[PDB]
Amino acid sequence: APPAVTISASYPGADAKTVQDTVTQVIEQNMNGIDNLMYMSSNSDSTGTVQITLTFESGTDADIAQVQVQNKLQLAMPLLPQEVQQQGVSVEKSSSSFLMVVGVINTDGTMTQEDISDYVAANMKDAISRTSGVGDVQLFGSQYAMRIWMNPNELNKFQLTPVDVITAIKAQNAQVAAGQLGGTPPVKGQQLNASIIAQTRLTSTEEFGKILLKVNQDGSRVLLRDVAKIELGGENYDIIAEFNGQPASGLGIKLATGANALDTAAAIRAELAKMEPFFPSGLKIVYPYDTQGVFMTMVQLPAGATQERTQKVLNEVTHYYLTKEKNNVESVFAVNGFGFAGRGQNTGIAFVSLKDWADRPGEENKVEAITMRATRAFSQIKDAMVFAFNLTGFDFELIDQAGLGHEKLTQARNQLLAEAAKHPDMLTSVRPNGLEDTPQFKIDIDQEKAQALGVSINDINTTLGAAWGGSYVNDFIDRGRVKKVYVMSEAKYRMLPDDIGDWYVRAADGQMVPFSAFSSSRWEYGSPRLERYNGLPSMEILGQAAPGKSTGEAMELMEQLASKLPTGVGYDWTGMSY
Amino acid sequence: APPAVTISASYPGADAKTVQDTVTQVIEQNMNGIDNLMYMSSNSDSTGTVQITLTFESGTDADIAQVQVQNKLQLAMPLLPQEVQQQGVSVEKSSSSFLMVVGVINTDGTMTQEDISDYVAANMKDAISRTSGVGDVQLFGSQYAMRIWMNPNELNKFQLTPVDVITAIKAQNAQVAAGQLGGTPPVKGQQLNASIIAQTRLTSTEEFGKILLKVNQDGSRVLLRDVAKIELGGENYDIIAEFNGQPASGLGIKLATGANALDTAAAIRAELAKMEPFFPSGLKIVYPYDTQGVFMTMVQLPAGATQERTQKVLNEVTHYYLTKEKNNVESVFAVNGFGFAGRGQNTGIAFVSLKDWADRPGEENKVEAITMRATRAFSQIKDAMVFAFNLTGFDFELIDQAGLGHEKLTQARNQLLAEAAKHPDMLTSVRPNGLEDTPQFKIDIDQEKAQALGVSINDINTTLGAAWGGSYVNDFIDRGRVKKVYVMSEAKYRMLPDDIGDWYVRAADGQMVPFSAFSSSRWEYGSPRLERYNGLPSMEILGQAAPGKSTGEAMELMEQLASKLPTGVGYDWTGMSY
Amino acid sequence: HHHHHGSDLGKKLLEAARAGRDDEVRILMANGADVNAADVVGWTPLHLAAYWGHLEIVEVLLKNGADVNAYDTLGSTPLHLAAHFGHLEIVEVLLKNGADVNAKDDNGITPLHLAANRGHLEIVEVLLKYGADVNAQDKFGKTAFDISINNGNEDLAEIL
Amino acid sequence: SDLGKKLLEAARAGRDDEVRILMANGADVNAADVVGWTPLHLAAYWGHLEIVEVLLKNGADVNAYDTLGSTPLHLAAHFGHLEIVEVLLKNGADVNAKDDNGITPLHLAANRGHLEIVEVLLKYGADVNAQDKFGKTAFDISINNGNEDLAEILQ
Repeated sequence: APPAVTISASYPGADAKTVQDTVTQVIEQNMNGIDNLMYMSSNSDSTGTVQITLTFESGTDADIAQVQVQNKLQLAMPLLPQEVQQQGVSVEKSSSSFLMVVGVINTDGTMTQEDISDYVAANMKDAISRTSGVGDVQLFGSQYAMRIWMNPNELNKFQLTPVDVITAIKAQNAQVAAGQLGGTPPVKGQQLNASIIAQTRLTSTEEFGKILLKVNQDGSRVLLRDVAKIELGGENYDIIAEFNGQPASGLGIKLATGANALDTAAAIRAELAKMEPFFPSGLKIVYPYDTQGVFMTMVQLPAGATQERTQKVLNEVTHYYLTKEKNNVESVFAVNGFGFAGRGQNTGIAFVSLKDWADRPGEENKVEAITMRATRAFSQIKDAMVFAFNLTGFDFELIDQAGLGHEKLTQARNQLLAEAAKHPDMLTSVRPNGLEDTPQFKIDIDQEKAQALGVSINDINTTLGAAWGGSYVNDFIDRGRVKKVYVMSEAKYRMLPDDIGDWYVRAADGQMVPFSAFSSSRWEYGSPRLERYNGLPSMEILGQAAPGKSTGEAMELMEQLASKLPTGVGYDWTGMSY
Repeated sequence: APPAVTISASYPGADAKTVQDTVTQVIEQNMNGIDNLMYMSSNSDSTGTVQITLTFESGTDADIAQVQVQNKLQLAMPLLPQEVQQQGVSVEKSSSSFLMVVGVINTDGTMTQEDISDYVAANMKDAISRTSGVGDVQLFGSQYAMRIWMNPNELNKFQLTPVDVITAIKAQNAQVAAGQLGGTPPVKGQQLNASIIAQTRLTSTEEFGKILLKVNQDGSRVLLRDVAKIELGGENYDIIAEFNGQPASGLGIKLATGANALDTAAAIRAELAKMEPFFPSGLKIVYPYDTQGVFMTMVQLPAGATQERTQKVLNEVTHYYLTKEKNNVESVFAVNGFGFAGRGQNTGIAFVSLKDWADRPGEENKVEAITMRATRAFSQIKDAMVFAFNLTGFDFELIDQAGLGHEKLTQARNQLLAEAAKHPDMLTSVRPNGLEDTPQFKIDIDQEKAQALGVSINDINTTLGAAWGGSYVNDFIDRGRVKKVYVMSEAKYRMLPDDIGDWYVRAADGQMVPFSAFSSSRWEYGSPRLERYNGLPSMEILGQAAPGKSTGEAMELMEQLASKLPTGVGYDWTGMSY
Repeated sequence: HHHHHGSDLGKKLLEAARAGRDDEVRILMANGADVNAADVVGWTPLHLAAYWGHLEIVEVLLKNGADVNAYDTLGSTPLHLAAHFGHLEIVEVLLKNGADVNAKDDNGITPLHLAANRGHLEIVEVLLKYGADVNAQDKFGKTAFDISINNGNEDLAEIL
Repeated sequence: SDLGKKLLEAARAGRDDEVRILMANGADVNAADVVGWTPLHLAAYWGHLEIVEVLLKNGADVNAYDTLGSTPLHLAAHFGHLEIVEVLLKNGADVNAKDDNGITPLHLAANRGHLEIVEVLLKYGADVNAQDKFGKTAFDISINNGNEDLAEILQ
């Protein structure tokens, strides 16, 4: 298989196009000077995430390819926004599938799903990350962060905005280098040498709560807890997991390309033994996926599907193995927010572990038959793709060759799909691999009205961005470990459009101005995930041949209806079609 | 062929010494601890360009050499100016000769030289740059940018300055991460989830003209188009190309160190075939240079010669091939502003392709004879070094080893050049390789007058630098591609020294202050290209041995002459003499 | 005019009015699908067809008594969407079926403002023909003439 | 004093048997290091109770203060060493001693939520209306810290 290198970057609170037009394109335009590069693909999603996948020719040294891609991106780093840099970018050589999954549950029930995830990240992830041949570690959850949940009604009562919150957190959660007394060069006769310690980073919600935002004209003081709720919480709330229907976290372990499969695994098991003695009470390590014996179940919902609906499909899948195949299934580790492909609020995956091979006798109880029956039972779940598989059509890319745009490329894609549907004698299941457009909330800042009232645009864009998307301010120390501080609106005040007017920004003359005074909004349709192939906007289309015909004829046909597509629409083969 | 690694940065509007002392020296001081390093040379010219070349021993793994250099460059990246990092520092490992040249013309005359340049850079250059075996791609032109051409009269009319224009473009041509409605963590039971779309990057000249600069107190609006002409235009206007006299553009492609010439040239033709079907009407690909068949004609004028003077020398060169050698010459691809020794207004290059070997019978129609007559015809061109070659000497470096300064290294070079002229029996045509010092405008900012008037230094340096040199602000989207936004004065108001006094800066009290009120100027000389060898200031000197005497005798005489130079001046042998 | 979230056949109609499947839209109407079914943002099948430019679906829904002046969660009518995206024939069929030519959304934005901002000059004449209040102002006080001034569209200023 | 330095490092490290021989050998009970800390200071800082007791019996100045005005009662109240706070107060420590910042041991115990120590301090006559250089009493510290258990002790 051709070695592949993936680049990962994230932009908190950014939509798909913002991410593509600020990160993806800039990285792609600097991927030159790379040897033996076959093709390049990328995704920019409304989660605020980019994954650029560069596939290299066979026989290429994956170490050299990663080094060359790592160095090129290092040069493109100053071209990316500060927010993307603060998140840290990753360049990883690895396969697409997992080598093993390390589950962590809590029998006592003293730790919830959120706490279990924070413990595994704060005490297990990094050491497993440095182990022999582990290329990619995926946390099924999120490490804790100092979450500031702002309330807009209290901020308006004290004439404050999220800009003041972010400014005060950076000032009062600082690690100050203050020098020394009697330091070098010293006056002669000096007998005292001592380090000066000014402000240290905060360590508790109590400390963050008494961050002084401002003092009023009558002497009373406004603390950060007077305008927000200070709690520990995850950096993101995208991914949550469950082991046999009970709260769980874990680590997805991918093998680094070229590493030995088993000896790696034993090394993970070795490091895990070093951790177990210092677990809190109730914490326990389970091994739900060890690469017969195991299989996976993919769950994909259409774009615009929430975690609630995805969780419903996962429960139905988990309930099937735990009830109608309990004689065969030992355990089920289910994750929502993470699918085989990547991340998504509409995706999920379930790692199914079987009982010992000897205890399941006959053809009817082995992984082949169990996956066939499971797929048959999940096939009638409405508005969801649910497949079960262990461990042959075509892979087609529709390319925007002349700067047409996303909307025009969508129409051309639908035109190719409609014509391919009229040939059931040839191609079946012709489908796009990406996502469809979803309603999005377009808001326009009136510059004239903003300037007439004396309201800065950056104050407006920070108030909107930090409240409704979240803002990574700086770092703090949680039990001796560096973690992030996040500023965001409490759930209450960022759920429905009328809440936009609840947010106030301070003008140059001290007047509090609501968002309704200088904004206007409308519903429209945009994309939740934007695909690119070889630097150009693209749309992946999957399909296969009809009963009893070779893909060559299949492929040849697809080429032909692509020729009748509008001017400026190209195409290219990728994957196993290349 | 010794393997070489080249670092290339850019600093718009910067002079040679500004580039040398903020970018070049910083990068050089960290270029130690690199294995198998023979020597290192660098050029810092008033183009706002630095080109550091690192040469290694034969047999050095060019891949590894690049990593080491790149890895040492990271030590200097945070120290470089922001304006330099934003251009994208590049490190590449390639031969210095061109493998081929891909020409692009428009047979229908539908597209201007600028239009053809932008299409090649936006739709063709990147895919060629990512092709395996391609070490470096030189664009004969420049990709379009959103050019804001400021008018200082209209700017002063509304109490505005280029700083205000820059601030408005960052505020109104912004890509905002605005968050979501119903984003995680949501209030339980939330059904609506939509991305929030706020400001998006502008995509047209009409949108940039709409940018509101200010609202007058009476209520009228002053837009960007009211103080500036807005157009699509190149990032720089320093490289123009012609194919047989008609407007054209192209890419100069150098082979990566160690790659196969035939296979890489074939892969480039395969990639060009992927983009031809989607060309605009009239566009066509031509191949004026392929590596007997071909030869080049280098044109180099004195320093200070404008693009006008260089075009006339190129016109005489193209006229010679099109008139007197038309039975043997098929095409001439002339490039103004780019040359053999690099890039500059006073340099040029002509790529000449002969007709087939069969239709040039006789030895006087062969490559050496044609180049032989060409140079002889170009013998008597005034103020121009014009020779032609198909593709004895020594390579001498004069080093300032005691920090004597550039002006004293010039005299030490003249004293050595004069003594080399008195020995024609041994040394023939000993001459420098660089450029001579040219007049330059030295402006002095009176700090006391600036502080007395309330005019900040950053407002002054930004106004002068952006109007007279151009400033890269942020990015915009042109037909689905990320491109730069440049801010500069309209040519009309940055041509004569009296135009300095027409530029105003707003003080803290709000009063407009003309540039004449706090500055003074005088004429002086300064280098338009500063050379450095192994970290220290240098001046390259080249010559060849006399008829019959070997190089070691000429080198021995040069060593003796060089030892009579003033104290602090040293020497070393490079290139062909190492 | 503000319709409520639907069920199943109403969802299939909303999914088909968006994709432009004329045959199934007629099938579902004959089986009693709610012609005024709404999604989470308040868009009816008429909203979706006027957005993506499916003129036949626009006529089939109006045949079955679709609300020509349906409001989404922000006050935008199907005429707002059709005039904003340069769909000429739809703006005709909507106005011919009794669409409010002077309907203002939550911001005071009328179909005249949307057609004026995108430079859809054929649509600005159809709207004016049906009695569009040319001096209508949004929340910021802008008229369609102010839009042309700011945009630099002098063809439009001629028309207005 | 050479013995005084060995006593300071022994009191800092909690070596009670080395401290006893140094006391019997005539070491300076009140030897101070560069910052002005006596052996009673460090034993109170590092919570070595019997070193605090042995020192006081051999005539240790219970109210010695460093270059910034901090007494051993300050350090003991700051670091939750409840038993050491009691023996210091019993041996005549100033309950209302202020450092150069006007800060009292009651402030230090209130700041860190050492409630058991706060009660012992007020039992020995700690001025609860004591203000530091910024005018903040122990009551203001409880309101700012959000410590309601302490805020009702002080009332």
